[PDB]
Amino acid sequence: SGFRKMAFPSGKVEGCMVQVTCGTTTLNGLWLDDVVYCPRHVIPNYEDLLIRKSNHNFLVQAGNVQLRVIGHSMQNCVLKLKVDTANPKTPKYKFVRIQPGQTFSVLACYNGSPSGVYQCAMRPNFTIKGSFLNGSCGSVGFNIDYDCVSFCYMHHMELPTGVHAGTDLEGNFYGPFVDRQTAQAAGTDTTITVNVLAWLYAAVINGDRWFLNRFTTTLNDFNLVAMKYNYEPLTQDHVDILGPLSAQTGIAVLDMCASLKELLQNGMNGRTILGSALLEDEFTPFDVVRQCSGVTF
Amino acid sequence: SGFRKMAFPSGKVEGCMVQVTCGTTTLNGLWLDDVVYCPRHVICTSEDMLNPNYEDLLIRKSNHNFLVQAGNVQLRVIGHSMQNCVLKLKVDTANPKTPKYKFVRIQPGQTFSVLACYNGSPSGVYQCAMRPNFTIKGSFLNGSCGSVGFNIDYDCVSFCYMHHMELPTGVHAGTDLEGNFYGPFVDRQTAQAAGTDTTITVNVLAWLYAAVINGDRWFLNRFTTTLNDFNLVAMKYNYEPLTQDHVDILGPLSAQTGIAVLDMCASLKELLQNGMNGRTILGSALLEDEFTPFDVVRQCSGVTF
Ligand SMILES: COC(=O)CN(C)S(=O)(=O)N1Cc2ccc(Cl)cc2[C@H](C(=O)Nc2cncc3ccccc23)C1
Ligand SMILES: COC(=O)CN(C)S(=O)(=O)N1Cc2ccc(Cl)cc2[C@H](C(=O)Nc2cncc3ccccc23)C1
Ligand SMILES: [Cl-]
Repeated sequence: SGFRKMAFPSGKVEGCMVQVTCGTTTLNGLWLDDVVYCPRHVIPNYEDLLIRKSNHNFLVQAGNVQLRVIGHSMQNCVLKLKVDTANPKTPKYKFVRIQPGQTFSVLACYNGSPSGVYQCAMRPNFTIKGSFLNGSCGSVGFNIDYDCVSFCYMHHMELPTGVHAGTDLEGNFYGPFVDRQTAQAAGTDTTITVNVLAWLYAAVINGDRWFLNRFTTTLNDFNLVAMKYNYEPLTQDHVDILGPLSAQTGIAVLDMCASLKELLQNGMNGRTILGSALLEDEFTPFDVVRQCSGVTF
Repeated sequence: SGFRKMAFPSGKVEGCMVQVTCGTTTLNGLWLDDVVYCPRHVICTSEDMLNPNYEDLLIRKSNHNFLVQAGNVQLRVIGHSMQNCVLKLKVDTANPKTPKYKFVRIQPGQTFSVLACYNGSPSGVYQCAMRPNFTIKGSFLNGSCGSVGFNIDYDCVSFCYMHHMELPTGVHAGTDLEGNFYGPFVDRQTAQAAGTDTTITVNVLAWLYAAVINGDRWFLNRFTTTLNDFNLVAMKYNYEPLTQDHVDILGPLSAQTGIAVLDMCASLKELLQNGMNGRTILGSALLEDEFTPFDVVRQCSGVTF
């Protein structure tokens, strides 16, 4: 029993964090094999600024050891610093681009040293509600599948509303954001419907069934209601993905949709679901199955 | 900006997790130097749990009855002893990944990270607190026994909890690393239940100060209170009594935000009376009590917004 916001074990990622300095800016880098990946803003016409830099300008620090930069190149908004030493702690890894609604673990770092780990989700507006202070740039987001680390996010900046923006590991931003000081803001956000449904199924698994009712709904009627509450539209793929949870608990996905419809129109009425007075949307259907089965890494 | 429930990086603890097997039972162990620490109930059957005589069960065991597995490598047990509710298995190999560590016993209201394991393999990490009733609201399934609770302030791991059992309400009970249980609990399948739980008042106050640091002051009022009048109100809402030590501990946060501890107590009194009225504080519709004053100073900026 118990349901918590759970992050992946961070150890395979801890062994990759380094500190990157160039002139006045100090931020974090990801050391994989003989290349260090970091945000290009550590150095705007980025190619004009980069052509003026020599390898010895970038000071790379791995623990107490200084690494020697032997080359440099830019890929989109990420800088790739070729170093003389291969990381002996390099894990089996991949660079993956995620979709909004998907979740991941964030290892927050300052000065190349990891300070904390938390779980979060890519919001439909392509921002993340993270916990970052100045010096956190270069912190990475990841998932683990058996022994392989899937790197999906690198932190670049904070928006005026306190939310965060960044790129995949190939330097492409999530969202209509750019890496410079300008007037930019997050768009209106929506609730991840498929995730709230998964979390209602997790509550049923943990013995919380007060919100269940005898009613069902059509997918079209549910989406007409959901659009009125700033909820993301629910697709047939979402319904198929919740299949296992629907068969395990005995509650059909459209049957659970009718419960969510009533929660949106009437509220919780002094009650909580899994210790929460709000409907939670940062657990995917796979996070629910993984936590209520015990998958190890 | 932002405020998340944040756990310590788990890597130093991952390198210590092993699998321990005794007959039909399999749970997790903590391998530090040449000793593996695990719950003593690994020697019990399900029947034994009603009234187990651990000393009688242990005297019948030899070193080769205990199978220890570190990854794909089998460790050889060369000795064994019991310290309270923990079993200490002397092994023939020191853990090369042993970090700088301490065994610390914590007080209720203290927070820590939990590395949940199954079969000596870590599956997840989450942050939690020792409740006033000495239980923890964790996320554990069968096979999680031996999972540990820890804090990593600076570069030293402070082990404070080892998981032993799930109580009937779904909450969890365990011991410090010296085998002494937190709470009036026993490693026995007895009629035992968690006492009535209360809210950690000093933690909710710290979290209200974190919200003020991040720019939210809607909940403040023009009133103050005496400590005695605050506690008379707090007791009525199942809140732990606030002591002079708690007031002293909130000093730094008070001086940083400019809000006196008894003035912040007045806002809490009002929040308990009125509720949130459709509003949230740091993305939460409930008053959060699993962030200590120390966690707030650690996670939040040194400059108020
Ligand atoms: C609060 O002000 C800002 O976030 C923006 N700034 C005015 S700044 O701090 O000077 N600024 C400019 C800027 C412009 C573009 C890019 Cl790609 C990055 C950056 C930086 C940035 O975003 N760094 C931060 C990241 N995460 C978290 C933060 C928390 C606090 C303060 C900087 C944080 C710095
Ligand atoms: C509803 O809870 C249960 O089913 C727990 N039990 C009644 S049990 O599984 O029969 N049980 C009794 C027992 C009594 C004392 C001690 Cl020290 C240990 C143990 C064991 C125990 O507690 N192991 C578990 C630990 N954490 C989490 C769990 C989750 C699920 C299932 C076992 C979990 C086994
Ligand atoms: Cl303590």
